[PDB]
Amino acid sequence: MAPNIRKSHPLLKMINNSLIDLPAPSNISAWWNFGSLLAVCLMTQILTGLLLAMHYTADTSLAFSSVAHTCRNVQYGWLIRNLHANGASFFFICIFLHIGRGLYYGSYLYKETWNTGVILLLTLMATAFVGYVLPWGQMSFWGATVITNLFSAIPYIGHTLVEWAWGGFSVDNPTLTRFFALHFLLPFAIAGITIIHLTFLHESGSNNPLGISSDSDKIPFHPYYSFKDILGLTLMLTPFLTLALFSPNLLGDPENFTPANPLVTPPHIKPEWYFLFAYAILRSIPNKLGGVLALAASVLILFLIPFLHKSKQRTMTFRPLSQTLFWLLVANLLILTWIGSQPVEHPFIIIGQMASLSYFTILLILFPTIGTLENKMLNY
Amino acid sequence: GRLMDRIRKWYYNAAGFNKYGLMRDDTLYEDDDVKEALKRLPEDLYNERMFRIKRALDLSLKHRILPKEQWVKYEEDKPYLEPYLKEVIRERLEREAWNKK
Amino acid sequence: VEHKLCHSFQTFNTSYSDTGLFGFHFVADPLSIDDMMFCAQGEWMRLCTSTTESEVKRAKNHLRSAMVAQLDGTTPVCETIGSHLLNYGRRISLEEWDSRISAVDARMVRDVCSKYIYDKCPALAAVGPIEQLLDYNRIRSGMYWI
Amino acid sequence: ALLRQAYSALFRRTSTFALTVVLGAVLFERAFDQGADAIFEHLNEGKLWKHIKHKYEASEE
Amino acid sequence: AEPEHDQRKRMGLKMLLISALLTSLLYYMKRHKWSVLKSRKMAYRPPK
Ligand code: HEM
Ligand code: HEM
Ligand SMILES: CO/C=C(/C(=O)OC)c1ccccc1COc1nc2ccc(C)cc2nc1C(F)(F)F
Ligand SMILES: CCCCCCCCO[C@@H]1O[C@H](CO)[C@@H](O)[C@H](O)[C@H]1O
Repeated sequence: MAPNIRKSHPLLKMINNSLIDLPAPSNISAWWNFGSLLAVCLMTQILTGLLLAMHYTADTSLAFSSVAHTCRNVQYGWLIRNLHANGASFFFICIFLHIGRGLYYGSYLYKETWNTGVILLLTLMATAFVGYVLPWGQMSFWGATVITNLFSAIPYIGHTLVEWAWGGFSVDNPTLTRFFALHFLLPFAIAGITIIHLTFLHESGSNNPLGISSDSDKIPFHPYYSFKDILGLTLMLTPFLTLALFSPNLLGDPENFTPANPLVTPPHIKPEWYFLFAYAILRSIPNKLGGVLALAASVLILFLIPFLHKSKQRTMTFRPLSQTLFWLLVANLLILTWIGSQPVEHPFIIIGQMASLSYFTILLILFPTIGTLENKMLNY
Repeated sequence: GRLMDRIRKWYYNAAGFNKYGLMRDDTLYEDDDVKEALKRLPEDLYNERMFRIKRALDLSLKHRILPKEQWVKYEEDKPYLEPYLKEVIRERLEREAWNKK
Repeated sequence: VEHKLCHSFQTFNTSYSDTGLFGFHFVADPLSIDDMMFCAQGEWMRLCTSTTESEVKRAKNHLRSAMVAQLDGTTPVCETIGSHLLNYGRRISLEEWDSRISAVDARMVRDVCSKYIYDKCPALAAVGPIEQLLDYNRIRSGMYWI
Repeated sequence: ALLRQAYSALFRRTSTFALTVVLGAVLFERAFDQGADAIFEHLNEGKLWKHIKHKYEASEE
Repeated sequence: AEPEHDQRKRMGLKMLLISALLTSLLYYMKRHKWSVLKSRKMAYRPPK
């Protein structure tokens, strides 16, 4: 047997070996706080989602009103609804920084942890996609219509997969009910895979800002990082709540306060902020199929980063050239975001094609190149 | 002329690891060759490197750096590991080539 | 013994004129430092919170035999006199000591140990292959809650 | 010396510490709520139903 | 369009105060624990 029941117990040993005695680098910065936030966020989305699902009705004649009934009649239903929709945003803000950090500090060298990370991203994106359709407003319907319609651009198997996915000839009730089911389901898969994510991670342990072995200076996750993570939570949570409670409709499209109508196409069909950059890249390539492929790759490109690392150093902490290139990339993304919210007209169309072009260029050409160049400047 | 030398010393300073007291070699990502190279280091060089690293990690956690005086100078950076690393790679390639044909 | 925690350990109450050090010292293999420290601090907390009259009864008998053993020969009796005068300004006989010792009971030990041990910031010295023992903070939390 | 007193009476034993947190919460709630509503209402003098209520509450028809 | 308007703002107010209060306290706590590492000093003493 073992003296303390935290080491021997098949369950308390688990809570312990991953949240209490777990060896963590003594110097990980606040950019290492997002993993826990992502987790907490996930548990939060699930809780508020269940609460909402208990008053929802997956039917085209009742969806829009069931949500209105929830906000108007359910005790604190409005608050739960606010937290859920805005929670999805927080979720993405957190996930984008999580990724950024990983790109900057070369965490992707932990390939399995990284590849499962990508799968989590995709699952989260599909989840928000189906979830967005549920209130059944105008943007819910046209977003669903426009996007799922891209698959018919695939060869042969296309025109089919679409009418199979819709369960009919157009986005209609059968599509709605199957979307509720998927939205209710995917989050659990996310939780599932998140477990796998943390398992692979624990093999190696966390990376750290200098990118050098932290074996000479490890510290117990608790109280160091439990306190640091809890603080990081409250710090983020304040703006989340502030924006949520004081400017509820800041992020939302007003076109969604109008019940879906198949006979009235909205003037400007655009996604929530977190999908804008991808929308921009989608529209950058005029040709239904090539635009689809460009969108696909805009995210699937993440599976390649691990292979385009040429530097002899792990992070960018000591690589000034890569740093600016990195911030160029970040700024490249605000631009695509902005473009994604603008109509398809000059000068936006060309600015858009450029930003897309630069996006893939920076990741596939410049980064690997500058890394090589940098090794020679260190005489390596 | 001295172009390459000016560039090199420029980058070296731009990089900034010397501000933590790290030697260029202390910053190498530990892939397999480097892992092996380190195992071949003499006890003293190994322990000196170990302290330098633990020292940088402590500065990093503190969000501080070394006093300008203590920064490693470009021409005083001892490339202690490069000789070993180059050999480890020399051997590996030999084995690799030999196992093909 | 059960878990092979250490090669040895000892408690000590090193007194001085105006201060002192009350602690313990152990020697153990690199991979059992944690558990030993854990079990040790454990026993300290047991002292402040649950000492039994059975434990004290025996402790006193062990302490009596110990004080008598410090007077086995002329050199050790001389050492006692030299120190007693120098530290207590007089000599304290075995007859007096024993009286003091007999006065101690569970209740008393708990209160005295709580007074000097419970929730205090200890001093720690570690030498050798000490990687498995870690964080003052963790050691500090070991100073409270039985 | 409250810090000293508080530490010996409230923060010493984990048992009294938790008991303190509870009564602390109980008292803090009651107080924080009143003060909060008081601030909110004062900031909105005459706009709430509470205010204009007298005009139709048994004072009409 | 939004009957909760007033309650929503009354809450936002309470959320802010508690948010300020808590973020503060947790900041101290975090700093207090980390103080052990922030002030820590070390030296290299080879048998040289
Ligand atoms: C459901 C979403 C996700 C959750 C719950 C999650 C959770 C975690 C947690 C808790 C950590 C450890 C602490 C930290 O460093 O932040 C972690 C680390 C990591 N995650 Fe994620 N993650 C998510 C998505 C992703 C994504 C999208 C990527 C990248 C494509 C990713 C890449 C990584 C990597 C590489 C690490 C290593 C960090 C390091 O030590 O350098 N994760 N993640
Ligand atoms: C990874 C977690 C999740 C994400 C990213 C997420 C995201 C979303 C999004 C973006 C919407 C639309 C919000 C809006 O009205 O603008 C939504 C709505 C909804 N979600 Fe989720 N959700 C998640 C998990 C869940 C879970 C677990 C359930 C069910 C147990 C759930 C139930 C619902 C319901 C009922 C709606 C419709 C009512 C409404 O529009 O507010 N969600 N979700
Ligand atoms: C049911 O449609 C839901 C949309 C949404 O914003 O969800 C939060 C929405 C609304 C209007 C226009 C477009 C969308 C969805 O857009 C996307 N939705 C995507 C969903 C999953 C993945 C992997 C990529 C996606 N890319 C996009 C892109 F913006 F690039 F078009
Ligand atoms: C960061 C966590 C902040 C939590 C803040 C809790 C304050 C919410 O408090 C709410 O205020 C309303 C208006 O008076 C009341 O009607 C609700 O019953 C009450 O729960």
